[PDB]
Amino acid sequence: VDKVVINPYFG
Amino acid sequence: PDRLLSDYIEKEVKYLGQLTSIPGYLNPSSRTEILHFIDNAKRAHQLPGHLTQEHDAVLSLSAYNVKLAWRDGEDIILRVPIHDIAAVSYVRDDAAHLVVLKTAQDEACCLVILAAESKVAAEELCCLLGQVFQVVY
Repeated sequence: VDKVVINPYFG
Repeated sequence: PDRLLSDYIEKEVKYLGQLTSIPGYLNPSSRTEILHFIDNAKRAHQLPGHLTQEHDAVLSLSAYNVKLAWRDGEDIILRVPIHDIAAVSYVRDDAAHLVVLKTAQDEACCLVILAAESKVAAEELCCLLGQVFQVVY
């Protein structure tokens, strides 16, 4: 994948 | 910026569609998986093959949620709270700069399939969304 940003506060 | 609490930002995108009932273990870092579900969605005509301007939408971003709305009637397509967003990924297909939102469902998840006008636009969307992920506590 070219770029990925994770939400560390998901859920 | 840090006007994400008191204001909103609007960006230019194309709304391809929303994929539902996708396995919750989907890796947003995986091009092959995302493209697997997207290509499958295209063969089933749940997503358009090529991009017209009938798929022109405004993405409004704020600390509360991500909002997508058509450009024609501005009717709201969908509203996703930031805590319902698992991740955002930039997948570069040939002419399409896909921006895919891995979101919770209204343990499976949803993939919101968008198309930015360029590479820098997609990377910008990912950055902005990262900042939004961070300002919310």
